[PDB]
Amino acid sequence: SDADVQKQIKHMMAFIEQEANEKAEEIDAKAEEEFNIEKGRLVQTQRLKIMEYY
Amino acid sequence: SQGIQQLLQAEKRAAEKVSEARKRKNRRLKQAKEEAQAEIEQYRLQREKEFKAKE
Amino acid sequence: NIIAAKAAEVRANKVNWQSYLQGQMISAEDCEFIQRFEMKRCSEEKQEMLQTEGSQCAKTFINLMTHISKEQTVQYILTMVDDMLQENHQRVSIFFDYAKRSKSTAWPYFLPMLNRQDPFTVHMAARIIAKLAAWGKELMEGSDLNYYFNWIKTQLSSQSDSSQYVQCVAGCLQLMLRVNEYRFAWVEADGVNCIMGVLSNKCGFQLQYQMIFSIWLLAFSPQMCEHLRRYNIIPVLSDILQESVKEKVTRIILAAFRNFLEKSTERETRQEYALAMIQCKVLKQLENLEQQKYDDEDISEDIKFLLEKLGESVQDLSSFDEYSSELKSGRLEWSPVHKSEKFWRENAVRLNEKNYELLKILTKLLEVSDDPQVLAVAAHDVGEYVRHYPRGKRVIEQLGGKQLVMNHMHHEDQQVRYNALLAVQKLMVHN
Amino acid sequence: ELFRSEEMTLAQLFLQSEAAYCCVSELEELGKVQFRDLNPDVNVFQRKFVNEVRRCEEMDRKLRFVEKEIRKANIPIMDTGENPEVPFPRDMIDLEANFEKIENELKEINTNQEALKRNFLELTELKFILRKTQQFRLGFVAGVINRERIPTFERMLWRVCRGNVFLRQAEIENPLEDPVTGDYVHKSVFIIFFQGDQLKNRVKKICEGFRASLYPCPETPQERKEMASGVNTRIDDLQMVLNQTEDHRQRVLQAAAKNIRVWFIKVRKMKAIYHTLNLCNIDVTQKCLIAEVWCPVTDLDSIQFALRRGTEHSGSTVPSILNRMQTNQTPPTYNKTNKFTHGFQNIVDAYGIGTYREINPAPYTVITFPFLFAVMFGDFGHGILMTLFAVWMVLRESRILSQKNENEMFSMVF
Repeated sequence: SDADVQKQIKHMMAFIEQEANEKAEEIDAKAEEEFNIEKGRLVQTQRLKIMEYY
Repeated sequence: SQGIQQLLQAEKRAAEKVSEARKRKNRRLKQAKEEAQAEIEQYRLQREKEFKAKE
Repeated sequence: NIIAAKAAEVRANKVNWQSYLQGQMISAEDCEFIQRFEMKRCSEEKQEMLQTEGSQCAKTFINLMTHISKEQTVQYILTMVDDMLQENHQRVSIFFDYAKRSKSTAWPYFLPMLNRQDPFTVHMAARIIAKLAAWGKELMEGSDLNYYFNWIKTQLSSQSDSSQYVQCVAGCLQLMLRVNEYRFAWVEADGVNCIMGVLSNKCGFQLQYQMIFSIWLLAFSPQMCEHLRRYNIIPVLSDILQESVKEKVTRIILAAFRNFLEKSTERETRQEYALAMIQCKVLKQLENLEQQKYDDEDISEDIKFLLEKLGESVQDLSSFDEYSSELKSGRLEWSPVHKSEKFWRENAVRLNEKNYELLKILTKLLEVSDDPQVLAVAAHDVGEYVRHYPRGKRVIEQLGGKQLVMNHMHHEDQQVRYNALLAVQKLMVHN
Repeated sequence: ELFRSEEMTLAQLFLQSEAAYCCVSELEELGKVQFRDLNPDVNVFQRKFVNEVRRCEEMDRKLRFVEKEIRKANIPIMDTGENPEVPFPRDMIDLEANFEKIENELKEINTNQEALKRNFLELTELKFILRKTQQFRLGFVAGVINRERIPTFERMLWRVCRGNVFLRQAEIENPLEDPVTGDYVHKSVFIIFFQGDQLKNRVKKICEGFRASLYPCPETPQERKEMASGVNTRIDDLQMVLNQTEDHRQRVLQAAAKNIRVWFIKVRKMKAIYHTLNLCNIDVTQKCLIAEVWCPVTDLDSIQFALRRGTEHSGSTVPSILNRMQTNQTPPTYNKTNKFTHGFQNIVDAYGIGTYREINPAPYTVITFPFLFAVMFGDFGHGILMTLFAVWMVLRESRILSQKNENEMFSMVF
């Protein structure tokens, strides 16, 4: 029936939008690790200069 | 067919969401150098208190 | 899949809160707050309510989940808290503030809901716990962490609604593994060995991605990259690259492989992983992927990264010094150097060094070795030595190696016979 | 009913990428669907499955090479069993590694067999050359030639040298094989003696001129014994390796003579599948394949079953369900046929194809064409002879169907 086709269309539309959220979590979790590393680089760099000064 | 039209609109929204997520998370990565200062100042304050205790 | 459909049925199936107040199961404040949740609908109205009355917000939801045995009601309350936090992760602070006011961690308010009978209810508990624990500044630790991880491992290892509930288990684990403390804490779980089993048992592509995504999270830490070598990750994931069509599965495997070669503590451990990838056909699988185009270029960048790093490993192993080292230690084990055409073409003369030392080793191994693999490798090397340096034929005869390969061409193993036959054929090519 | 062309439906489907391969294969086993091409830009590098088709194209060439070598050796191909398509997982890559294994084994083993056989024959000549030469500042050369060249060879030595050369020809105890043609020829040894380097170059130049095979030899009978022991060692070695070389070649060809039928079916099916998948398209954000087809209305269920079967044989749950279309062009014209009706349809179709649902001329033709032909051709004796031949073709049909397609005249009447 055209209604069962529409249920398949809805399922496929929801599926790619769920995949978008999973890809966004992939981009996010990667970028959080890069963020943690980049924050850590500058923290340890200035923390060494602070330790040397004191 | 309306099915391919609706499917392409969901697939377009999906592509937009991940492209916007890339731009958001790239901008967030640039904030790491500004957010670092909150810990850096605490390490300064910790060494300063220890230094005063040594005096 | 099914949990989202069930959550929508549960949002339609609203309960009469006033009957729980009339039956004395809940307080007037709990009933009045949860009734206002169904009237404060816009983002501002919700935010004003929860931010102004945060202690009562936590108290309401905790009481209504805890004191009610009616499963359909606890499905609804768990759906509303999952939604409330899904709209904004900052809202976890309400439950942590109530836990601090009540002189407790937050976990004991939610952890009892993992013991419910309804599968959707316990997975909705797992979801709200995963949000609370992964986005919260308070850390789940000790008995609470072990209990929730044991719940995850128990449900995950059970692997169509059953498999779709297990996708929700994997999603809960993926949220948790965002936190580095939870990543290291999970290393002690056999759940990684369970994942290797479930992948080896050919589960659906959705679970393949969700499991391998969890492995990719572990692969960000240098220490875990060294420690997790025990699980034989690459053999499994390389078969998944050959078998599964899906770009998501492909991409996350490429990212995991990239993470192992990038993040491992030592060049030797990076090379150990790259060697295992070369052995597990990964270079050839990458070449077939590299020529393709995709809606996401991160696949191509990870392919180029891996092919470069495996290329460096091939060039490193192609050194005559590595060949000499493997021979000196007797490690004749199909290392990529044995079939590097560049190595033999440009260096085969070096085997004559220290009065034929390496050739003496090959002939000694062909005389002494029982292992058909070592014999076959030694024969292969004699054949390639002659192939790229035909002057060596007379030396191999002088060392007795001609007779040894002529014995081994009648060995009980076809792989020995084949390599011995190639070797003896090259020895008889010219005078 | 076959009085008119059968009802056809244009349909569109959304095809799940992992199941897609299995779906197309079930549809090709069903054999009731025609794919609409969605790619006017399709070409060798624009076809979405470049590598998969290219792998199939090369794998077929590898099969052709191996099969020809087996057929040149007259080794019987097994040609047995019925084989399904290769699965959607790229086990075809492990098959390609097996194809390369056989190919490289045959190339290497043939190359080695030829070289070793040549060396063996050359040392066989050298055994006789040494044995004859051992009977004898001077200089000399020695070698072997086909006996028929000796008169011109000897006369040219007596012409290039001004009447001065010592020669002894000696016949071999048996003819010896030519390394290229395999001809066993009655060759003879020769030894030529002279003084000085000037004569050395003349005798050598004439030996090269008649393509005579020269060989080195020691100066004395005593050193010739040591050389003959070396030759015995090398020729015995060559025999031992030739035995296993030929044995291995035989194993490789024998294994391949079984594998080829299976591998041929597998590769040809894969190529057809991937070629069909190249008719589907993917827009700038698209994930599920767009495809469109013509199918008989009676068999929309048969294709929907085939689509479900493809999914059930795959790592996914999506049934890839189709819809009927409304923006319809005129569908391709079809009629079901059997052994009897097929020929009578072909003689209409050869002139023209009806529009959709048009009256079919063929059922009327089944009798009317035989009747008019018989009115033109009517003779009792020819009627018997024609009947006997047609009956023979039917009663031996199972045997006759195996015969060569290249006889187009016989294929027409059959």
